[PDB]
Amino acid sequence: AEYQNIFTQVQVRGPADLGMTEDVNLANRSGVGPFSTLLGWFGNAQLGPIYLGSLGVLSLFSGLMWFFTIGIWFWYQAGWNPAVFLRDLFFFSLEPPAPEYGLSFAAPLKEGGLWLIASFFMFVAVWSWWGRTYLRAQALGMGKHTAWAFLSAIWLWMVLGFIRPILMGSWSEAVPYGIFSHLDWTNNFSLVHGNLFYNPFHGLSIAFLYGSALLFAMHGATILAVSRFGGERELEQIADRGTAAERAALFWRWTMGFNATMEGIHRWAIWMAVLVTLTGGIGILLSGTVVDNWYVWGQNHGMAPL
Amino acid sequence: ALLSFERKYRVPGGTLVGGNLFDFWVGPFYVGFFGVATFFFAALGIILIAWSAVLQGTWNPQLISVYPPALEYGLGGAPLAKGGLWQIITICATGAFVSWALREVEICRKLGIGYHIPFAFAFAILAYLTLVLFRPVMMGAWGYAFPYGIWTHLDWVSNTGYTYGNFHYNPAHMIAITFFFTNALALALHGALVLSAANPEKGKEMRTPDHEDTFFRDLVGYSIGTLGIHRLGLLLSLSAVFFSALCMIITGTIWFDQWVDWWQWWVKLPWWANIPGGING
Amino acid sequence: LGYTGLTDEQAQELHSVYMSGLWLFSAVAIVAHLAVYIWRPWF
Amino acid sequence: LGYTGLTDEQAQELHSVYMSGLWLFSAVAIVAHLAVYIWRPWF
Amino acid sequence: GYTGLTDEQAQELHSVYMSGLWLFSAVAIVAHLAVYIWRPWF
Amino acid sequence: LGYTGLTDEQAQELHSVYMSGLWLFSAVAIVAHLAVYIWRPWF
Amino acid sequence: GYTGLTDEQAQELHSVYMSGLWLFSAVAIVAHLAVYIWRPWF
Amino acid sequence: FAFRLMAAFFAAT
Amino acid sequence: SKFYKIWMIFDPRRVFVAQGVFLFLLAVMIHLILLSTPSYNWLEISAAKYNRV
Amino acid sequence: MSKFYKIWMIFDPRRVFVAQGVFLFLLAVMIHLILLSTPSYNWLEISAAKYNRV
Amino acid sequence: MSKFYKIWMIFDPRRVFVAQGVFLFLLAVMIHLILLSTPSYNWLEISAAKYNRV
Amino acid sequence: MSKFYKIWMIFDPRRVFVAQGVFLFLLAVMIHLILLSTPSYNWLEISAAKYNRV
Amino acid sequence: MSKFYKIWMIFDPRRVFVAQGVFLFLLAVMIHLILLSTPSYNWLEISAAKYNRV
Amino acid sequence: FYKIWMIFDPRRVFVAQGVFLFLLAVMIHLILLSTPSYNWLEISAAKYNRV
Amino acid sequence: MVGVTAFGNFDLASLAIYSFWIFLAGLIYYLQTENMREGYPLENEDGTPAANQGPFPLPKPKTFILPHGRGTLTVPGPESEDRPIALARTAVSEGFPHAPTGDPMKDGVGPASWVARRDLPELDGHGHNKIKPMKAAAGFYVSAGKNPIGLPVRGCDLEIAGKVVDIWVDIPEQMARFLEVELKDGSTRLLPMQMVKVQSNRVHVNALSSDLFAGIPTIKSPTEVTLLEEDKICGYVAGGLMYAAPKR
Ligand code: BCL
Ligand code: BCL
Ligand SMILES: CC[C@H]1c2cc3[nH]c4c(c3C)C(=O)[C@H](C(=O)OC)c4c3nc(cc4[nH]c(cc(n2)[C@@H]1C)c(C(C)=O)c4C)[C@@H](C)[C@@H]3CCC(=O)OC/C=C(\C)CCC[C@H](C)CCC[C@H](C)CCCC(C)C
Ligand SMILES: COC(C)(C)C/C=C/C(C)=C/C=C/C(C)=C/C=C/C(C)=C/C=C/C=C(C)/C=C/C=C(\C)CC/C=C(\C)CCC=C(C)C
Ligand SMILES: COC(C)(C)C/C=C/C(C)=C/C=C/C(C)=C/C=C/C(C)=C/C=C/C=C(C)/C=C/C=C(\C)CC/C=C(\C)CCC=C(C)C
Ligand SMILES: COC(C)(C)C/C=C/C(C)=C/C=C/C(C)=C/C=C/C(C)=C/C=C/C=C(C)/C=C/C=C(\C)CC/C=C(\C)CCC=C(C)C
Ligand SMILES: COC(C)(C)C/C=C/C(C)=C/C=C/C(C)=C/C=C/C(C)=C/C=C/C=C(C)/C=C/C=C(\C)CC/C=C(\C)CCC=C(C)C
Ligand SMILES: COC(C)(C)C/C=C/C(C)=C/C=C/C(C)=C/C=C/C(C)=C/C=C\C=C(C)\C=C\C=C(/C)CC/C=C(\C)CCC=C(C)C
Ligand SMILES: CCCCCCCCCCCCO[C@@H]1O[C@H](CO)[C@@H](O[C@H]2O[C@H](CO)[C@@H](O)[C@H](O)[C@H]2O)[C@H](O)[C@H]1O
Ligand SMILES: [Fe+3]
Repeated sequence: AEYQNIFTQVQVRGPADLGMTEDVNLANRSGVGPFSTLLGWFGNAQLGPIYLGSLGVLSLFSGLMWFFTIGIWFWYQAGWNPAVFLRDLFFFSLEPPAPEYGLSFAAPLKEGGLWLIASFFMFVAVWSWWGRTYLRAQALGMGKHTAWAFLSAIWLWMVLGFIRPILMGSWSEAVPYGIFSHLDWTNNFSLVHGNLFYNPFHGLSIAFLYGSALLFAMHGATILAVSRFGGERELEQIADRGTAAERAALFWRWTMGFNATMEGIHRWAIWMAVLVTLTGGIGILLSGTVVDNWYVWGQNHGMAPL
Repeated sequence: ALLSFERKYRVPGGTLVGGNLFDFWVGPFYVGFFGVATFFFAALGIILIAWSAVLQGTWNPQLISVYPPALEYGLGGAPLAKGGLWQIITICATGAFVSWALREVEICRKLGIGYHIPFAFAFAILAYLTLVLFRPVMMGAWGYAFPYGIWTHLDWVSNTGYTYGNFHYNPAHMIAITFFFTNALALALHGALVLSAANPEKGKEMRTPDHEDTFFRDLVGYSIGTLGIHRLGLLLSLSAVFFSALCMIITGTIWFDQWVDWWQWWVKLPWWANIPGGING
Repeated sequence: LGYTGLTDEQAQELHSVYMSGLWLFSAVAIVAHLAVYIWRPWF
Repeated sequence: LGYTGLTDEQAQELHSVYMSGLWLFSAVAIVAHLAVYIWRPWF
Repeated sequence: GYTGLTDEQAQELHSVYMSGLWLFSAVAIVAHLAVYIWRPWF
Repeated sequence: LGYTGLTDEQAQELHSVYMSGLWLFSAVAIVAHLAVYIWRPWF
Repeated sequence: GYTGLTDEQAQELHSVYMSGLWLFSAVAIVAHLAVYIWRPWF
Repeated sequence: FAFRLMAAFFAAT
Repeated sequence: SKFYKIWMIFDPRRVFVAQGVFLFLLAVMIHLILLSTPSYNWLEISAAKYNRV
Repeated sequence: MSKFYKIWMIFDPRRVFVAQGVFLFLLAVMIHLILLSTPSYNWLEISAAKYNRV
Repeated sequence: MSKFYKIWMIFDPRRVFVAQGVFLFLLAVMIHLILLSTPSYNWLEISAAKYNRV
Repeated sequence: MSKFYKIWMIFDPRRVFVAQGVFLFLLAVMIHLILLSTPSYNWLEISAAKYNRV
Repeated sequence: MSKFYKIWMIFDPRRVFVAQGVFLFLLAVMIHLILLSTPSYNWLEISAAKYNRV
Repeated sequence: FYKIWMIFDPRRVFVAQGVFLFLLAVMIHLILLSTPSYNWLEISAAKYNRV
Repeated sequence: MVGVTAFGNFDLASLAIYSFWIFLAGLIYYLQTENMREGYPLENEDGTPAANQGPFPLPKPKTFILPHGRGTLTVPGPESEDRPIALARTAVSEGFPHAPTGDPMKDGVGPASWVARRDLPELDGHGHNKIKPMKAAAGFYVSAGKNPIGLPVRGCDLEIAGKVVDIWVDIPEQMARFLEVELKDGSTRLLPMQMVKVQSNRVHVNALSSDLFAGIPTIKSPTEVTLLEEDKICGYVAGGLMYAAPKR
């Protein structure tokens, strides 16, 4: 019966906001796109403008090549049949070369070479996007927290696709490009290394993924509960603490016995999120290269009855 | 004992039940009626877990496990050494979580803020109840519920999932995972963006939310906004947990086969069910 | 015309050396293709 | 009219140079197709 | 009109759109005839 | 009646041209159906 | 008016809607009749 | 949208 | 009668869109059911009559 | 009967045209796919059988 | 018949032109792929048969 | 034929050029890959079998 | 190509040069990887077989 | 009895009641079709020897 | 395949897990100390420094530079509630509620509390007023939902308290912030959008009764609002939830 502030009840539109021109080449920035009332019911209605620099276009074209390579392989697997393509869309897979090729690049296209091509494209796209996040932060004079938070996820991705295959000595260890295919790869990876549940770093990574869900629920709910005091304007609460920040702090102080500040809760948030992929990459790197049976390792380290 | 701004908020009122009997603070904690309930439930459960550790014969915290009763006990009680301790710890935990949420409601009322936090925690409690109460009740045994051990509820997850093949193919499981991954991504982005605005490069003026919107419009062409991001985080977490509970409530009660077979309905649509080639055909 | 705000003399002095670089690149590429075809023809 | 903020003279010149490029591209395409067909016909 | 284009603008736009469309359809029917004499589908 | 700001005359001419288009589309479709039925009737 | 439509507006809109319904139903009846002539299902 | 939310296409359009 | 009062409460536009979706779904379902029964698949029946397969 | 034009007043003509076109194309694709599905009317397989192309 | 130009007063020319270009290219690729998938009209396989290339 | 210049009056030249480049490169890559997949036109395999390179 | 100088009137030179560099680098790597994939043209493998290496 | 329209909003009740009516009716029709004693099309086909 | 253990069962996985425990302890210490830049040192209920300050020491000060020459903020710094809190304790010992001395909603305590913020308007990235009335907001209009201009405003006591005359908008975020309500006395008030319930025929304010819209603090300038003023208004309206309960 009361307004929960989940959806805006009255939308307001003014002149298009071009943004802050700190050091941004206004040539690279595109024009403001359309206004989406559907998106405006939940957040901002404005689309664009989007910046397109050197790294932006490099990453966009490299990612387009990766996506197109996978899609053309999928069309080949369908026998160029659109009905088959739609029927088996989730069952298609661009697989890495068989283990007998090792890390060599001399695998046939149908048996792993096209996977290497798509992998190179993806590698370029992701690293150019990382540089792009760093440079976009730099142009506006902001800190580089987004770049390092992205670097954590990039490290999990690199361990999965690049570093662990090299350590294990074959491209066959890497992840195929496919919807159900990479799910099968995940399940098989767990089975081969003996119940990845007993990997300590898989356990910590899950602790932090659960903790990210918990913490974003807590933080979103807290900010919505104090939005009646302008609590969603967190930067001004950092600069000039209002009653929203105090009420949020006191809620969690009286509930848990300790609280955060408007600025430090975001340190909690960023670390809780990055630890997911950081710990996960460590665990995946250890799997196979150091421990090949995590249940037996568990038994030898407590964690499981002998 | 108090924060520098805390005193002007410690006024009486907002209590759901009581009003003076349990309207005070112990240290930083607000002690309501539900405060007393939560403390007793938590202490009873923890010391019962310690007692079960004594019974089991291990002092390894990782090895401590409180299994529910075996399947032949049905939905009935069991000897404390066998399955009853789990049931007492389960009722204690349920009471502790519910009273914790109610204590949060009291704290919200005293502070004059919305009730979003207890609502989200209620989502979490409902998922827990699905795992311990609703699903085992629909399957007619407390033995289906997970044990209370650090590394033995993982064995419960493993066995329960592998009962249905690769559990990845549960579609509500896929949706819940998408929400979980999206939520972690959004949390990283939100923490990073706020910290980068509040901590500019070197001796630079603190940034405004206009800079945050500009950063994300430059990056991906959209900016959900300061209010929209908190709405999105809350909704992503709650939807993740909702679809988790939904995926487990239908497993073993509405679905009994391997989950991968559920996808056959797409590959067997009559227009393309019998076209050779591809993967399934 | 005039989207980037430049002069036709600048366009000339730019496009000429652009074609210079293109022709250098194409000449080296043609030499490489000739050497490969001699070494191991693909037709 | 003038959604792109261009003039008929400018648009005419732009179209002329674009069509010149298109015809060169199509000419090279024709040559390549003829070479392929005499190498291997596909009908 | 919704776009705000006047009568003459719509006239010119439609007359050039049809001018392109007829060329497209003529090339299409030439291709169809070539295929049909090559390998009829009826 | 509203909901768009249109008028009687604008809506009427819009519907008249739309109905002419529908009649032409139906004529082409019926010609196709007749040709198919002659080629291989389904009745 | 509970949503803004007048008495005459509601009457005319309902008349148009019902006229369309009756046209659709007459066409459907002719279709069922021709089918029954072809092969009755009873 | 919640007022018309009591398949989805009815509220969608 | 007095049925036009039904337009004084429900939005005409969403009523018409819902009616169109409902009618299309029902017609598609009825035709598909007729196809499913081998004794009413008019393509199959015509093939049997004209000795097509 | 001649008063149908007034529906253009209630409904947005742009959205009506777009949605109608999408429905028409989906319907036509669906029917052509029914015809392709049936061996009795799959004109590609029909022509192949007539001219003995397999 | 000769009064269809008013369609241009309903929709932005850029939107209809991009939508129809996308639709036409997608339809062309769809039909070419359907022809490639049918072995009786795969012109590459047909030429391989008619010239004993396999 | 000659009155098609007006399309440059209605479309931004820069975006059209970018889209054209992307479209043509994707089409060329797709066709070259299709030819590679078909053994009748895999010029690398054809040269290998012709010159006994395997 | 004495009228092709007008591109720089609509396209910023930096954008064109970076796009050219990106395209050429990606295309070169793709083609070299394709060659390495084909055993008929894997120059490392060819030299390994020619000189009795492993 | 007459107060049901006061506590409950007409739109929700009307739409839900109609939706339930349609789904229950089509379920009844499906159940009748499924069993071989109320599938009218099969009865007609066997009757006219068109099966 | 590595897996050699240096001692006992201590392989590379054990090294990694213990290294992570050390790193996590250090990180938790860092996060907790960074979250002590406000509200510390802890105080007794009489405002004097407490004897117990906690296991975590206070961090080194850091200074934020404000973006429009608004100054510099160093935290943790001296803390003082620059307002006369009107409360009196109900027990000599600690950990008990402090009851209001007078009208809590008027005095600004408890759920009605406000913070002595800066008495300057919030400035966007261009240095202009972030929140301004729709009249002064050029080109700003309602895009969706029921436009609440001239809708009667109903209180928690279910009686009309005034009519909305304007919408105050956050310019860069392009979202509604406040409704300006003209009361029966011809004077204006601001109401946060988060505490109004826009409906088909009226704007409902569950927080306040009809005989409380007069008590809402006003803005000295009718075309702008400072952080202090909006803090006071929002605190008043929110405290209405607890302190207008007797009415409804
Ligand atoms: C049967 C399966 C096994 C299992 C096998 C594995 C394997 C194998 C792995 C995990 C991993 C994880 N497991 Mg596990 N896991 C199991 C059971 C679980 C259960 C459960 C309740 O049962 C949970 C909650 C989890 C949860 C987790 C996560 C904590 C962790 C994934 C972190 C992540 O976010 O990666 C997702 C994020 C990334 C992969 C990085 C993405 C960043 C890149 C750069 C994205 C680029 C986008 C790309 C370019 C496309 C662009 C798109 C367009 C731009 C839109 N697992 C069981 C035991 N699990 C991963 C891990 O961390 O190991 C410890 C992992 O490798
Ligand atoms: C051998 C047996 C007979 C046969 C035995 C029976 C029996 C017995 C019955 C029917 C009935 C029906 N049969 Mg029969 N029927 C047969 C096979 C068929 C076949 C077929 C494919 O062969 C078809 C198409 C039908 C068709 C029908 C329907 C016309 C009718 C059910 C109407 C209905 O449920 O409306 C339900 C939908 C609504 C009422 C509209 C409401 C839903 C809307 C869309 C949602 C609400 C929105 C709205 C705006 C809300 C505001 C207003 C509200 C309505 C309050 N039958 C065979 C041939 N049939 C039933 C009947 O006669 O009912 C009249 C019935 O009892
Ligand atoms: C719904 C979205 C996510 C969410 C939200 C959420 N959680 C919340 C909240 C919210 C909004 C709170 O306000 C509340 C809180 O106070 O947070 C600090 C909380 C909370 N979520 C917590 C944990 C938690 N949340 C989890 C999940 C989630 N929380 C969701 C993913 C998980 C997971 C996935 O594992 C955990 C572990 C607590 C820190 C806290 C609730 C504290 C509480 O209930 O206090 C009273 C109870 C005790 C002090 C302990 C009682 C102990 C029992 C008596 C005995 C043990 C029983 C138990 C079953 C044993 C388990 C054994 C093994 C399975 C390990
Ligand atoms: C899967 O399919 C495969 C890959 C097998 C086959 C497919 C192949 C395909 C699709 C190939 C496509 C090839 C294309 C489109 C090639 C196009 C190549 C072009 C246009 C290359 C242009 C090159 C230009 C170059 C290299 C210019 C270089 C210039 C310099 C090195 C110096 C330039 C500096 C200048 C001009 C200074 C100018 C600045 C001022 C201010 C005057
Ligand atoms: C699965 O199906 C398969 C793929 C097997 C078969 C399907 C095939 C299909 C559907 C093929 C579709 C092919 C199409 C539609 C091809 C169209 C190709 C076109 C339109 C190519 C046009 C190229 C135009 C070019 C190359 C023009 C270049 C012009 C320039 C570079 C001139 C530079 C412009 C300037 C200087 C303008 C500046 C002027 C001023 C005044 C500043
Ligand atoms: C397995 O067994 C099954 C399920 C198949 C058997 C069960 C069958 C069942 C349950 C069938 C249920 C059938 C029902 C409920 C059918 C209802 C059909 C209806 C409501 C049809 C109504 C159609 C209305 C039409 C065609 C009206 C068209 C009107 C126009 C085209 C005029 C347009 C004017 C408008 C929209 C507004 C006028 C306003 C102005 C200003 C002009
Ligand atoms: C499984 O079920 C199967 C498929 C077996 C059987 C089921 C069959 C079913 C459910 C069939 C349903 C069929 C229906 C509903 C067919 C309806 C077709 C209709 C209504 C087609 C209408 C077409 C109308 C057209 C193409 C109109 C075109 C109009 C123009 C091109 C005019 C352009 C507009 C202008 C010029 C605007 C004028 C503006 C001013 C200012 C005058
Ligand atoms: C009609 O459809 C068209 C054709 C138009 C477009 C359709 C496209 C489709 C259907 C795309 C489908 C895409 C899918 C299913 C993508 C799935 C991707 C997934 C699930 C990826 C999952 C994991 C990928 C990982 C972890 C990749 C890791 C890669 C790296 C870490 C870099 C790898 C780099 C390597 C191995 C070295 C490369 C370097 C050289 C020199 C080869
Ligand atoms: C929690 C953070 C603080 C950790 C302690 C601080 C020091 C950090 C480095 C510690 C590294 C050594 O840590 C120590 O390694 C030895 C290696 O066998 C472990 O192993 C020892 O105990 C286990 C369990 O009873 C036996 O199975 C094993 O045979 C025995 O050697 C110890 O259980 C562990 O305590
Ligand atoms: Fe936040």
